[PDB]
Amino acid sequence: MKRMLQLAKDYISYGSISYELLRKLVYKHGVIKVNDKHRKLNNENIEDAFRGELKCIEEIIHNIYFGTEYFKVCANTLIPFRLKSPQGGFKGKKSKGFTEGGNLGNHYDLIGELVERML
Amino acid sequence: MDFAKRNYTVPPFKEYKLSACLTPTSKNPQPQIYESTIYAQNHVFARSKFFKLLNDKYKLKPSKLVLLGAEEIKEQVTGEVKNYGISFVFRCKKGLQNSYREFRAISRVSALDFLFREAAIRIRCKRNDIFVIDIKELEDEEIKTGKVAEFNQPDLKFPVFGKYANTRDLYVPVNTNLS
Amino acid sequence: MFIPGIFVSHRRALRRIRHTQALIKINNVVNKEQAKNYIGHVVVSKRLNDDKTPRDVEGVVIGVHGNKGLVRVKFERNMPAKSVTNVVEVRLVKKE
Amino acid sequence: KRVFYLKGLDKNLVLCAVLKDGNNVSFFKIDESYLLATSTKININVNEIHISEDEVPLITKDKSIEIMDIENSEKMTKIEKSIMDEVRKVDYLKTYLNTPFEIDSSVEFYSQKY
Amino acid sequence: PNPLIAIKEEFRKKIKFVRHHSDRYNRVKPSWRKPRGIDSNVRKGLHGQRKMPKIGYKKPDVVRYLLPNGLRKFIIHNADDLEPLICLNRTYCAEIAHSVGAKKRIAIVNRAKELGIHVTNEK
Amino acid sequence: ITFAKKIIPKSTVIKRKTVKSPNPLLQSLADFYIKVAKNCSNDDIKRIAKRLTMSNKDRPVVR
Amino acid sequence: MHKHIVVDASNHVAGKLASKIAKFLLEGHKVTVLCTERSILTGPLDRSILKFKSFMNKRCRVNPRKGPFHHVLPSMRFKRIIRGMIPYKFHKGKEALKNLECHEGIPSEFINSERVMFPECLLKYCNKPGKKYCLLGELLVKFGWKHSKIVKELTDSILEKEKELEKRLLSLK
RNA sequence: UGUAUUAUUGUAUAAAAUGGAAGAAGAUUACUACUUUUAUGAGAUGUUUCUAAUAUUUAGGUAGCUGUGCAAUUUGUUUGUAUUGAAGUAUAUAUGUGAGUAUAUAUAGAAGAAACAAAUGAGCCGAUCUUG
RNA sequence: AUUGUAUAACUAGUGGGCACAUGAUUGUAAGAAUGAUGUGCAAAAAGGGAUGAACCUUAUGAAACAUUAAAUAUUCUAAA
Ligand SMILES: [Mg+2]
Ligand SMILES: [Mg+2]
Ligand SMILES: [Mg+2]
Ligand SMILES: [Mg+2]
Ligand SMILES: [Mg+2]
Ligand SMILES: [Mg+2]
Ligand SMILES: [Mg+2]
Ligand SMILES: [Mg+2]
Ligand SMILES: [Mg+2]
Ligand SMILES: [Mg+2]
Ligand SMILES: [Mg+2]
Ligand SMILES: [Mg+2]
Ligand SMILES: [Mg+2]
Ligand SMILES: [Mg+2]
Repeated sequence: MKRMLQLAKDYISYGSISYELLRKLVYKHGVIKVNDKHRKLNNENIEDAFRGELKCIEEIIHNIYFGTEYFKVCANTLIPFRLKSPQGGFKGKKSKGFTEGGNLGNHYDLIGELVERML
Repeated sequence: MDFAKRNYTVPPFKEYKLSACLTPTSKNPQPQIYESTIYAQNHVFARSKFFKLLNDKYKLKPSKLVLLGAEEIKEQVTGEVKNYGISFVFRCKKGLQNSYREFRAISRVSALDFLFREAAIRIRCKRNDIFVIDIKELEDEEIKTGKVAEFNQPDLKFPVFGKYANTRDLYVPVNTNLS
Repeated sequence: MFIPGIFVSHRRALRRIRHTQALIKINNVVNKEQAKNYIGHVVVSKRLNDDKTPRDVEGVVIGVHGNKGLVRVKFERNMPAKSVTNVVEVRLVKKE
Repeated sequence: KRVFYLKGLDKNLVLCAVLKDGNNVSFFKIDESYLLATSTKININVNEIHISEDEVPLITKDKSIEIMDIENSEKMTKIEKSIMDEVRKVDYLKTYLNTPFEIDSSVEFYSQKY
Repeated sequence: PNPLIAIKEEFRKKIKFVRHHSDRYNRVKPSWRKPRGIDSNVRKGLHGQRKMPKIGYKKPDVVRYLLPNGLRKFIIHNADDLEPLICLNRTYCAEIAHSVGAKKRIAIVNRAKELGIHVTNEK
Repeated sequence: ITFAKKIIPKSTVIKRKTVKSPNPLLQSLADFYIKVAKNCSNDDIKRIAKRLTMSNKDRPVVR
Repeated sequence: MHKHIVVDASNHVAGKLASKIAKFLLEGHKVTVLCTERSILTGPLDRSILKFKSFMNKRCRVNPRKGPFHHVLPSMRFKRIIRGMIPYKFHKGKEALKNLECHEGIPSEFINSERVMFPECLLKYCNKPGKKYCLLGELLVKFGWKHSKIVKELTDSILEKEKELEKRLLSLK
């Protein structure tokens, strides 16, 4: 997966967020799939998504953080998040790399500065 | 930043102490550790500068390296002005050159930024092109430039030519004194 | 109870005009920080009728615009754009 | 004109008392939003004043509405000695409520304390 | 009053869809036709030219075909033709065709009075 | 850990509610079996409701 | 709210003063300029002659009457500078130019009226100190201004000559 | 204090045909070199209302292919209008996203409309188009 | 990562192309001629390069409100 992000670096900025910000994403922007249709992510649609194995939203965030055997099924039932433009705008350019002066590329742990303004 | 219009006491560049080593393998577990100090704006910019330096002195590719720990160094400033001498290597159009300058500032973070202001006119290059070797505090009788030796002598007095207006208004009547 | 002002222009681009929002220069306001207090205040503009009687249209301040205290405002029927450099007034009544 | 705020009603209105030509007060109802507050205050208890909605008239925004003068209540004149005594205590208060309020030029409105 | 009249006035427009160049000559009638040329500036839809009809302008089905009184009109030919719309007294209104003579037009108004049907076309 | 999704066969899904033939009796047979096949669990009944809405070519003759 | 303003134009840069006035007209005020022969033009005198000599070369070749005109007077030269900032063709710019008036020196009507100055345009506070410059009316003598001597005498003489309470508090209360 | 190199930078070398182009006025703090903040600004991206085969997913389009609908003349069946005034024509008003439809007033004087099916000589701005 | 995949039947338009980035052959050279990989104009809206088929941001029904990108903040011209 790291080699795939190397080739697609002209459109992608990626990092590694903490636990508290990961908890903030799912409660605001969360859409579940059941029978190939998007739904509201309630406590009842979680039942029909996982056939009764998971009964709460907090069960999902525990499995993405500590990588368990339920990683692939929980990460796939979420559709991609849809975020806003950043409050305050981009600093340099959008085209150049991060170490060059722009925004694209690998932020290692400083991705938590960009996502919270877009959140 | 109350009186000035830019932060001259805490510039964007800081000081970071870095350390790294190679990832362990079967042929070579527990390899050698290294340490240095690079000046940058965050630890991510300082990670990229330090790993390129380790590419040249040794054949260590940065894809196999692992970052151990990076901490920042701050200095309890008193407020006395000191003398500093910086030696560095800059990259220009024709090739590389090495020079030497002497400055006067409060701390070595601040004395570095007085070099970037002088290099914007005499050298005309981006700030990432200068590589700083060392910053040291100079005692007396090592000052090789008359500019530092002229200001180091005690009891200085010189006036100021007044050319700035004291009102941020569009128009004032004639004979009001902008002192 | 009214503070005088000057209708400067509509909300502009270089080559496109948004006809719904208007910019007003209030008297003696020179900053962003002083302009943040004048929000929600009713603005009354005076324009004529067909039988030459007075007619009145009112509007509410929406927000600030720029670094020098210019203020956006939204009316009921928009300004006729030939009334550039005329005088409107600001009331001291807040409307929420 | 500066007007003593007596008591708020339930109709999103207030009760208010303005002075008149000689030692005379009245009652009227206007919105809460039509007002502006100052830091000066006298002490008038709320249980002395009694409220009746039909006695007191109201005033709208528009000027050209004729208002009717209702006959003065007997409870008012007992309250009138409880407020016209209060104007005599503070030095130059009758001259304060006669002078009309004016916005001053060359100074911003939201700077002063009022 | 009827609440449907205030809902009806929310969906109104001024746009008229007049054919291009219909003012320049008297050959071209102002009914709408679509341009199919090569260099046509109206076909590409640049700003400053006329607008074209699209399906996004369509009103909802509650408000469509509604008179300003709040009803939907219907055409009668007889004095006895009012029989199917007796029960729909509040929803529908009736009007008379333009071929009915003046003598037969009198007997329609007396029959619409007893049942309670509201007639628009008078005099 | 996976979950297998249920596969509805395409020979049981219905596409056309109206028959192309101008016969009023065939229309009255067709909507009757559609009304049953929605609330039925048996599979072969759903196959009949699709086969009534096909053409002349797709239901050939049987000896 | 629109004000009337008399401006002393002396000790000002020529181009920068005309920039601030053109926004002051487009909000609907009225303004008058006095002593326009004493504005400053930066640079040496030798370049400023070469710039004006190139302006005197442009004339229409077919019919020179219907061509670019070259005014000489320092009042009418200052009006040509302000016209470049304003959209003088449409109705919006035709109105703002009807509130502008400039003069030569100080006439008789304005001896008692006050004047103002602009602190963003004064030479001591705009530029770096110690460079060469020249005046405006000093330049236009060489191009054919017939009278620069009488205006100097009349203005300088103008610029030389200018260089029972406790009872009423108790009774009214 | 001066002679050698290196880096940055200024001037000369530098000549054309109607009156001229940093976009222009004009600028020496509106030019050039290097940093941090603030604001303006796109069917972009977010929030709410509505239309298209419970669209929280899809919607541009020349050549070209398919579906749902409006206008005209004649034929079979059913229903109805008209000398207190049919068809035509000229001005308004309402209604339809649109081809279009309905009504009102003036003029004129003898026949015309709607629904379920049928037959085509079935819808013009252009062709150095034809006739007046 | 994808809820479908696979298979048949019938039929239209087109066969004069040009430009940008990377790299080449002939030619003194060309807005010259001829090949290779990717994306465009042709057939593609709005905003910016004063103006321009191909340059830079950028996916598509009718509208209103807030946040940015490309580019700019003496004045024409919104913004120290
Ligand atoms: Mg930015
Ligand atoms: Mg690119
Ligand atoms: Mg903004
Ligand atoms: Mg969009
Ligand atoms: Mg948008
Ligand atoms: Mg389409
Ligand atoms: Mg034919
Ligand atoms: Mg014709
Ligand atoms: Mg044609
Ligand atoms: Mg002819
Ligand atoms: Mg072609
Ligand atoms: Mg374009
Ligand atoms: Mg250009
Ligand atoms: Mg401006």
